[PDB]
Amino acid sequence: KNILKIRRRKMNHHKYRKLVKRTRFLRRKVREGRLRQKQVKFERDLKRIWQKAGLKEAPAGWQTPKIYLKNQ
Amino acid sequence: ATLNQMHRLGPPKHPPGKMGPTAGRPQLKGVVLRTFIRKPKKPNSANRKCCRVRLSTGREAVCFIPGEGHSLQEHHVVLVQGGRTQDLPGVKLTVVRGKYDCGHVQKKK
RNA sequence: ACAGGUUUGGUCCUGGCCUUUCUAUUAAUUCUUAAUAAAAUUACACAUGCAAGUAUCCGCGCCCCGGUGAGAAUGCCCUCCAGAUCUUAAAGAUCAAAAGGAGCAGGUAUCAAGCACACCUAUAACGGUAGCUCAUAACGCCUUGCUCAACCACACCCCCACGGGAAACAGCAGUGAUAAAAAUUAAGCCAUGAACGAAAGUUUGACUAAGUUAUAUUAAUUAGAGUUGGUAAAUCUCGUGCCAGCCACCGCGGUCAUACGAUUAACCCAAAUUAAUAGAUCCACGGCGUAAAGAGUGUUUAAGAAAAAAAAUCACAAUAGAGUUAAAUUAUAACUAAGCUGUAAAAAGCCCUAGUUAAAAUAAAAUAACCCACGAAAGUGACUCUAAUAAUCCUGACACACGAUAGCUAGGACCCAAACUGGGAUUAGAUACCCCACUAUGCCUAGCCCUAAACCCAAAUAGUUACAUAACAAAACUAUUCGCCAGAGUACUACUCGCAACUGCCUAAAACUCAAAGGACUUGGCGGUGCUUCACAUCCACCUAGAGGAGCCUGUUCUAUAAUCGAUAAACCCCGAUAGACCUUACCAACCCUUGCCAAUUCAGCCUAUAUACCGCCAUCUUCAGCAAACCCUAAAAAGGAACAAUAGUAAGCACAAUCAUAGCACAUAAAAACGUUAGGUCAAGGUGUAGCUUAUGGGUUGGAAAGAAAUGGGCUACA
RNA sequence: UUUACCAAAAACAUCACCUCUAGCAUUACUAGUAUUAGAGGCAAUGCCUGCCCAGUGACAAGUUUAACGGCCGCGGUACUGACCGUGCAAAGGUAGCAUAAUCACUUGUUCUCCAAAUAAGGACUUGUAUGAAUGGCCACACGAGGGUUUUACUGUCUCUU
Ligand SMILES: [Mg+2]
Ligand SMILES: [Mg+2]
Ligand SMILES: [Mg+2]
Ligand SMILES: [Mg+2]
Ligand SMILES: [Mg+2]
Ligand SMILES: [Mg+2]
Ligand SMILES: [Mg+2]
Ligand SMILES: [Mg+2]
Ligand SMILES: [Mg+2]
Ligand SMILES: [Mg+2]
Ligand SMILES: [Mg+2]
Ligand SMILES: [Mg+2]
Ligand SMILES: [Mg+2]
Ligand SMILES: [Mg+2]
Ligand SMILES: [Mg+2]
Ligand SMILES: [Mg+2]
Ligand SMILES: [Mg+2]
Ligand SMILES: [Mg+2]
Ligand SMILES: [Mg+2]
Ligand SMILES: [Mg+2]
Ligand SMILES: [Mg+2]
Ligand SMILES: [Mg+2]
Ligand SMILES: [Mg+2]
Ligand SMILES: [Mg+2]
Ligand SMILES: [Mg+2]
Ligand SMILES: [Mg+2]
Ligand SMILES: [Mg+2]
Ligand SMILES: [Mg+2]
Ligand SMILES: [Mg+2]
Ligand SMILES: [Mg+2]
Ligand SMILES: [Mg+2]
Ligand SMILES: [Mg+2]
Ligand SMILES: [Mg+2]
Ligand SMILES: [Mg+2]
Ligand SMILES: [Mg+2]
Ligand SMILES: [Mg+2]
Ligand SMILES: [Mg+2]
Ligand SMILES: [Mg+2]
Ligand SMILES: [Mg+2]
Ligand SMILES: [Mg+2]
Ligand SMILES: [Mg+2]
Ligand SMILES: [Mg+2]
Ligand SMILES: [Mg+2]
Ligand SMILES: [Mg+2]
Ligand SMILES: [Mg+2]
Ligand SMILES: [Mg+2]
Ligand SMILES: [Mg+2]
Ligand SMILES: [Mg+2]
Ligand SMILES: [Mg+2]
Ligand SMILES: [Mg+2]
Ligand SMILES: [Mg+2]
Ligand SMILES: [Mg+2]
Ligand SMILES: [Mg+2]
Ligand SMILES: [Mg+2]
Ligand SMILES: [Mg+2]
Ligand SMILES: [Mg+2]
Ligand SMILES: [Mg+2]
Ligand SMILES: [Mg+2]
Ligand SMILES: [Mg+2]
Ligand SMILES: [Mg+2]
Ligand SMILES: [Mg+2]
Ligand SMILES: [Mg+2]
Ligand SMILES: [Mg+2]
Ligand SMILES: [Mg+2]
Ligand SMILES: [Mg+2]
Ligand SMILES: [Mg+2]
Ligand SMILES: [Mg+2]
Ligand SMILES: [Mg+2]
Ligand SMILES: [Mg+2]
Ligand SMILES: [Mg+2]
Ligand SMILES: [Mg+2]
Ligand SMILES: [Mg+2]
Ligand SMILES: [Mg+2]
Ligand SMILES: [Mg+2]
Ligand SMILES: [Mg+2]
Ligand SMILES: [Mg+2]
Ligand SMILES: [Mg+2]
Ligand SMILES: [Mg+2]
Ligand SMILES: [Mg+2]
Ligand SMILES: [Mg+2]
Ligand SMILES: [Mg+2]
Ligand SMILES: [Mg+2]
Ligand SMILES: [Mg+2]
Ligand SMILES: [Mg+2]
Ligand SMILES: [Mg+2]
Ligand SMILES: [Mg+2]
Ligand SMILES: [Mg+2]
Ligand SMILES: [Mg+2]
Ligand SMILES: [Mg+2]
Ligand SMILES: [Mg+2]
Ligand SMILES: [Mg+2]
Ligand SMILES: [Mg+2]
Ligand SMILES: [Mg+2]
Ligand SMILES: [Mg+2]
Ligand SMILES: [Mg+2]
Ligand SMILES: [Mg+2]
Ligand SMILES: [Mg+2]
Ligand SMILES: [Mg+2]
Ligand SMILES: [Mg+2]
Ligand SMILES: [Mg+2]
Ligand SMILES: [Mg+2]
Ligand SMILES: [Mg+2]
Ligand SMILES: [Mg+2]
Ligand SMILES: [Mg+2]
Ligand SMILES: [Mg+2]
Ligand SMILES: [Mg+2]
Ligand SMILES: [Mg+2]
Ligand SMILES: [Mg+2]
Ligand SMILES: [Mg+2]
Ligand SMILES: [Mg+2]
Ligand SMILES: [Mg+2]
Ligand SMILES: [Mg+2]
Ligand SMILES: [Mg+2]
Ligand SMILES: [Mg+2]
Ligand SMILES: [Mg+2]
Ligand SMILES: [Mg+2]
Ligand SMILES: [Mg+2]
Ligand SMILES: [Mg+2]
Ligand SMILES: [Mg+2]
Ligand SMILES: [Mg+2]
Ligand SMILES: [Mg+2]
Ligand SMILES: [Mg+2]
Repeated sequence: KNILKIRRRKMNHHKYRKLVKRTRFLRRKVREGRLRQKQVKFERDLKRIWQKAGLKEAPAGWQTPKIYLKNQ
Repeated sequence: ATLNQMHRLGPPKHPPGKMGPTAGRPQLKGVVLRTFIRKPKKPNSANRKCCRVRLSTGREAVCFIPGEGHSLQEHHVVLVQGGRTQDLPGVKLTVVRGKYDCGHVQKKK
């Protein structure tokens, strides 16, 4: 009955898991590459703030922490 | 829903149109690439004469030739229209017959 | 919308898609004239002509009219008016830049934070506070002229033009390139408006009058286009034979097509008619158990809503600690036995094994419970104690704290269970079901992960049983809310943001494809579902005689031949044949004959194709009890319709039954056996529908066939 | 840290992770006592670390691979082979990664870079001789390591004075 809607999901979920195993490490590469764009666009968002606010350099005591690349 | 809710989301609007294969234009120019033939969907069967064209929008597409018999070669220009074929998957474009290098399907009298 | 078609064997329900109306472009087919209106691909490049002049100098004018929609979420509305200009005996008046806000104003939250975006000082450019905006949408991104007696904006590009590229028709004509997009390089200032003028008047590609165009109305002079399965107005004969083609949706074509091409008749528009693309129109003041939709739980902020009642208690199992152990299991000893464990049945396995007697640790909590408490949900039912169940009690988020199992990290635990893996079987294979081990893992402490069919698929808080049955199920509703749902897939997906996750969670699309996807229901059919009762040559058990091996008879099937056909699962196979040496005879090989059997016939004759066109005869379910008109019922009806202390059914008809036949009975056999099923068999019994053959697919003579390497069904005769 | 005097590295060490060995007293270890102390392994972090006890050791017949060490054929099938047959093994090489500092073929194929590249980077990839603590895979920072590009610079060079 309604099972036939649900059964679809089941297959459609299962066939996903399989994919996510085979494509797994490829997915890690792309993901970490995507955080490597992330942190950078964060950076530009701040540099644009100094260079709009007129200061050449970053304000005193600014290391600009990496949040997106955080691990452990 | 409730009134407040209908206020927060306002009145329903009807969604702007999704354009067809012709992208809003009633017809289009095209340049043939290769004439070939395709097989219909299930409950019925034939083999239809079909074509590939480039359009003034630069895009390449599959279009169909209505009628029996034709003279169609590469680089020949045609006028195409937005008629959708029911027989075939995803063939939404049709060559208008009687203009350019496609003359009317020839009378047998 | 007065709606219509379209999901299914069928009926409702939900639900998209499509048709019927009106408008604009372009195209294909056609087009007689005039009149009125409107003329438009292209902020791409622009040959030639012209669009600003007037006037006694000076001066006044010279994107004003006119063009375009490039740009900008631009802006509509509504205050308040500087300055320009007109009038004039100094204040009236026409535009109205800029500055402003009651209110309204394109999409997108997968753009959620912007990043100095505020204020106090009147001190006179220095100081002083720490603000401002924003989930009632700030800040973005995408696309866009307009709300139309007009309004907004641009004027070669760099938003702005000092400067730079560079050398400007988005004035009227016209021209390249480009695009589905095609007006005259035309005439005058005669009317109006404008610019100057004292004034006649001068100029004006604004404009007026033409010229070009079926682009729309009017009118006649003018007839051509589409359609004819259904929705939806209207059809005949051929041709083609799942081919060539056709359709907006359903769909049409497989040899008899009203859907195709072409006729014939008709229908409906009409100087137009169809096709294609956009509009106008079109959701939800509907809904959320089963159909898409009530988030896993609770509280609060914002923001709302409100008569009176609205704190009483466990019939005792919230949660967190600290301690405790009843039955079982097991270490490990002591006796005894050689087996023990395990399945439908066996192997493997263990014999450091089993039984009995002893015994802690860990784990898990019989019975009470046929109870219905507690907790917000997840959850909670061995024992005792300590701590302890928010709120004078409406709703409430993305904020705040929780959240079963499984999972991750570190440290312990390990009787038992167990993914996994390894053996053993089961099997075509068995990565499983069945057995044997044994691990992560269930257990404790700390920290995560934040998902469930987290479901009672039924939101919270007041109410009522009044109206009322789509269907089922947990009967039907108001009121205040908050959350959610715009066909089906694609999709517990791709991108985004956030998160102690980095095969995760959360939030969540589109290209593409389809005309459906779905909820409930009805009748069958089926079920290696359960239950009852049966099978009487009938399934098992049981009785008798055979087949399959052999020889031979005969029928198929293959091979062999110039050389029939048909049957071919039960329901073909000593079959049509209760009968082929010629004949029968359809067959092949040659030869011959063309009103060629008849009263007559541009007519005869055709064992030519169709048994899926049929009549006739039959097979079969089946020695099955039903099948069918006439009615009548059922808060609708697809359909169903019985109960004998009977609840809606009555019914002639036809089966079965009853009688006939087996020379009397009784029995048995024989016959009988409806309706339908298997497009079952046969156009070769014959007869015919449709198509074919007609000096031949017809009619005669003569001769020729039917051979076995096998393979097999059935028989007969045996093996004594 | 290393070859004083031809090698400073990609060798070694190292935080970390992991095995083994140890229940204890006056000279080491240690005036310590298993979170300790010795014999080694591999190199932090992050994700991981698959199957194999037959051989050889090692331990206590039996048990061990983060011990030494291993991790397959031969045919048939819709060019390939998910599927099938059969043999042999203790298991039959997984996750990754890949023309590599990886026998040969070899200047593998293609894309980018350059006017032209046996270079360099990206892919593809049976490497039948990759591959998982004789560690496999990414990644930060680091390097007088080893390669390639660009800027700038120059007597390196045209071509010397
Ligand atoms: Mg699927
Ligand atoms: Mg990505
Ligand atoms: Mg069409
Ligand atoms: Mg359906
Ligand atoms: Mg149907
Ligand atoms: Mg059905
Ligand atoms: Mg449709
Ligand atoms: Mg036209
Ligand atoms: Mg036009
Ligand atoms: Mg221009
Ligand atoms: Mg204007
Ligand atoms: Mg305009
Ligand atoms: Mg906005
Ligand atoms: Mg104003
Ligand atoms: Mg998105
Ligand atoms: Mg914009
Ligand atoms: Mg625009
Ligand atoms: Mg400009
Ligand atoms: Mg200038
Ligand atoms: Mg012009
Ligand atoms: Mg101009
Ligand atoms: Mg032109
Ligand atoms: Mg003129
Ligand atoms: Mg005119
Ligand atoms: Mg017209
Ligand atoms: Mg007209
Ligand atoms: Mg005419
Ligand atoms: Mg009709
Ligand atoms: Mg054919
Ligand atoms: Mg016919
Ligand atoms: Mg039709
Ligand atoms: Mg027709
Ligand atoms: Mg409505
Ligand atoms: Mg309901
Ligand atoms: Mg949807
Ligand atoms: Mg709920
Ligand atoms: Mg909630
Ligand atoms: Mg959920
Ligand atoms: Mg109230
Ligand atoms: Mg505790
Ligand atoms: Mg015991
Ligand atoms: Mg048993
Ligand atoms: Mg045994
Ligand atoms: Mg109980
Ligand atoms: Mg209970
Ligand atoms: Mg208390
Ligand atoms: Mg309470
Ligand atoms: Mg409450
Ligand atoms: Mg509340
Ligand atoms: Mg949890
Ligand atoms: Mg756990
Ligand atoms: Mg653990
Ligand atoms: Mg264990
Ligand atoms: Mg123990
Ligand atoms: Mg056990
Ligand atoms: Mg096994
Ligand atoms: Mg089997
Ligand atoms: Mg079974
Ligand atoms: Mg165990
Ligand atoms: Mg637990
Ligand atoms: Mg539950
Ligand atoms: Mg449930
Ligand atoms: Mg529950
Ligand atoms: Mg739910
Ligand atoms: Mg649901
Ligand atoms: Mg609620
Ligand atoms: Mg009521
Ligand atoms: Mg009913
Ligand atoms: Mg969708
Ligand atoms: Mg899930
Ligand atoms: Mg996801
Ligand atoms: Mg979020
Ligand atoms: Mg029998
Ligand atoms: Mg029987
Ligand atoms: Mg016999
Ligand atoms: Mg025999
Ligand atoms: Mg033969
Ligand atoms: Mg025969
Ligand atoms: Mg036959
Ligand atoms: Mg049959
Ligand atoms: Mg038969
Ligand atoms: Mg017989
Ligand atoms: Mg004969
Ligand atoms: Mg004949
Ligand atoms: Mg046939
Ligand atoms: Mg028949
Ligand atoms: Mg037949
Ligand atoms: Mg019949
Ligand atoms: Mg009866
Ligand atoms: Mg009847
Ligand atoms: Mg009836
Ligand atoms: Mg009698
Ligand atoms: Mg009788
Ligand atoms: Mg009988
Ligand atoms: Mg009878
Ligand atoms: Mg009978
Ligand atoms: Mg038949
Ligand atoms: Mg006949
Ligand atoms: Mg006939
Ligand atoms: Mg003859
Ligand atoms: Mg003869
Ligand atoms: Mg035989
Ligand atoms: Mg006999
Ligand atoms: Mg006999
Ligand atoms: Mg040296
Ligand atoms: Mg030294
Ligand atoms: Mg040296
Ligand atoms: Mg490592
Ligand atoms: Mg090293
Ligand atoms: Mg050994
Ligand atoms: Mg591999
Ligand atoms: Mg790779
Ligand atoms: Mg090599
Ligand atoms: Mg190797
Ligand atoms: Mg290993
Ligand atoms: Mg090793
Ligand atoms: Mg080494
Ligand atoms: Mg190696
Ligand atoms: Mg570091
Ligand atoms: Mg370096
Ligand atoms: Mg160094
Ligand atoms: Mg160094």
